[PDB]
Amino acid sequence: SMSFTNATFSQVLDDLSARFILNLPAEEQSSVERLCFQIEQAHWFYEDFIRAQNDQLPSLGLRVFSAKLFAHCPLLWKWSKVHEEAFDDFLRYKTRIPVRGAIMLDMSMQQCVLVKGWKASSGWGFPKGKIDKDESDVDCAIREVYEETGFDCSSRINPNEFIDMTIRGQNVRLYIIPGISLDTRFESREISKIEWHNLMDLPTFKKNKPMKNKFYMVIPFLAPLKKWIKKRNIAN
Amino acid sequence: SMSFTNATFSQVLDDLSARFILNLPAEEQSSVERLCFQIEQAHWFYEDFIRAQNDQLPSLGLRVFSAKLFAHCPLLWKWSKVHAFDDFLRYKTRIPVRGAIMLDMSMQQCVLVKGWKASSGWGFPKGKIDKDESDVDCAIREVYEETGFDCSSRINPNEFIDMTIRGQNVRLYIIPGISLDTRFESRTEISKIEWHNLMDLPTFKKNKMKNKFYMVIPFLAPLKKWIKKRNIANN
Amino acid sequence: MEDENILRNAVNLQVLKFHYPEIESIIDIASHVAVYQFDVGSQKWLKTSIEGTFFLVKDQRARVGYVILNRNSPENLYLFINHPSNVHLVDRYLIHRTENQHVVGLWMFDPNDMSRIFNIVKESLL
Amino acid sequence: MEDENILRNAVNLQVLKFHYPEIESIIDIASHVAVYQFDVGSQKWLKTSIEGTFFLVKDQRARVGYVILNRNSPENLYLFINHPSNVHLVDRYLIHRTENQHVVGLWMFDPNDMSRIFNIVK
Amino acid sequence: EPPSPSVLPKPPSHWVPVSFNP
Amino acid sequence: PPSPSVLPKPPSHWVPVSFNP
Repeated sequence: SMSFTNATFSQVLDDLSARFILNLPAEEQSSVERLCFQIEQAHWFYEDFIRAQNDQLPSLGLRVFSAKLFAHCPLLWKWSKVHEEAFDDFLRYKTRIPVRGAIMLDMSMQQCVLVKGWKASSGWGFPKGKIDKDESDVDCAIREVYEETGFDCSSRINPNEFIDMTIRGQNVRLYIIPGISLDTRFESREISKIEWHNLMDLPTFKKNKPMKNKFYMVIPFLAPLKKWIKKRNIAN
Repeated sequence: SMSFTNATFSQVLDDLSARFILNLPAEEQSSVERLCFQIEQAHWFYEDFIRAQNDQLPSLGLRVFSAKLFAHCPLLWKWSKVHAFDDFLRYKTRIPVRGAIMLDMSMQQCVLVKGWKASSGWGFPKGKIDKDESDVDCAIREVYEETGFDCSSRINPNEFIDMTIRGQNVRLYIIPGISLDTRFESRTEISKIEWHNLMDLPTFKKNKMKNKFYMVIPFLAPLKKWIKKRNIANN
Repeated sequence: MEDENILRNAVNLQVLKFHYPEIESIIDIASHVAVYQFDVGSQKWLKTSIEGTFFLVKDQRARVGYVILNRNSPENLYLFINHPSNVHLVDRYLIHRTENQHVVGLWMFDPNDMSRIFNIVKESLL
Repeated sequence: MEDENILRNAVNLQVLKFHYPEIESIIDIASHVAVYQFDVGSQKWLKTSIEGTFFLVKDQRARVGYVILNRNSPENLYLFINHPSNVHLVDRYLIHRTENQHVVGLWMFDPNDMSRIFNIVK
Repeated sequence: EPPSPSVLPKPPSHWVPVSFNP
Repeated sequence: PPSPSVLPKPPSHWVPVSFNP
């Protein structure tokens, strides 16, 4: 889409407020938990879609974005100081579903492995999944990478190199694994395709660049990933 | 379809003749290889599709059916004569394809695979033989790659059904005693693997298109006979 | 309080007019609806990736239509209703034959919204 | 020899009349054609599993149509042509807008068959 | 939470266009 | 049997528009 390419930040807050918050049934509006659900959905919508159309919009933490949204909408101002206190305690301290995955980079750290599902609405994304019971984070990442890409990363995954992100009510952690050979043959055991994507071709990675593709939960990680690659290059 | 449910054998020969041979281009109408190819295609069309619909039509060997089709249309004689296409049919080396028919403990169900396409029908796991590969090894390889089941410990090299169909020399080894609890997966192309009751397959029982099948009906007549032997041996 | 609804509708209309300039006013609103499409080749109903708030709007040209602000993707749904025979209420669903002969099925999460919106559409096309 | 063609056309007509009784005569024949369909949802061309001999026929109602005897499956293709403006000849493909407003693509294995059949349809 | 598209009722007959020859 | 990818575009007035514009 192009609907937000020329939108101001205030217009974006208006769109998100009408899209996610304003028109809920009163039962949903009174509940703190439902309201957090909607704000998280709007936050993920902002990061994953709206920021892609316009990189002049800044990436915001869930707490900062939720604060700006609370200030923007006068209807939301019905919430009291004590109730915004307790609400921010819930959002900040809400237990979210843990999902773990990997960002697999080539030897030159210029391309990454992405997977796409069967549906036309299914977009490209990092291999990742929801953690099982009594499963460790690293084991969850290795398991999901094996199930989706068929690549065994247990000998190359680094438990101390990962990107944490709280988005769409999920605690996402993606372990960064560089040095993967482009000759790697990938196969799954429900994945439409596994492919290498150039990092600069991905939306918002380059400084000023235009290319229509659909991605899911990829744009939020590109700034930390870019930083990480710059540091690793600086070491080498 | 139902277009052949009320056709006589001669009408079937008419349909097959118009469908596969009569309107070939003059360029390739002279070639023995192409004409034999067309007759084989008509044979497979007859066995796999037309026989499924209601008929007294019998399963026919490639050459016997080729003989009846040959007699029906005089143009084929004129066409075929003035070129040893007969020796060609009799002695043509055809591509070997190998597979297995896997039966349960009671010998009432068989394992079939279906591809992704809507036109893709159910069929026995089988495939084209590789170079310098033995027949049994090829069958084991294809069954493992398509169904994820390793059958090398139960296949019997002396129990198989041979069929010459669609320009292919098909051999399907009969493997009974497979447990219904077997978990299948495809190492490939293969959309699904499923157990089918033999009586549910078309033409198996003495009387009588919900599902589509490919190269399954021709083997049902020998398979039935084979099963009838083993049960009588064990009862 | 009444003023809350005036401010709410004002912001709603500002957003819809941001996406669709020809929109003039909001006739009614449904909280949560799901959009299905009937596929002619499959001969079955399919679920579309469009979900969210339902806005029954009128545009400048007095045309009656609806915008659905998608909660799953930036692709909203904007369809017009031109003839009373092209909208039917079957069971708990509203089936609509669009201008391009497509068949859409609308499922309201609130059953009462279905009845109210359908009857106001009938009153809108007369 | 001429008699062979009379026998060919006679048998052809007997088969076509066996599947579709309303057929009256065969205007022309194309050796090998492939059928494609355009899907409105996909906005793209798709290949259909219908292949075989193409018969340009006239039926009882003087309508011009074609039957394609599928060499891959028992389902054949029988479509009518109602308006010369509903048939377009593409550099090497034939596009036809059917009675149900479907978009069909015919690819003839012989290009001369393509040209001759299009002009005889006109 | 939304129902599966299998439970949706059948549209009016004239609204469905038939796809091909039987 | 050419692949349907090499096929050209059908005529516009005969071509129907796909669902949402």
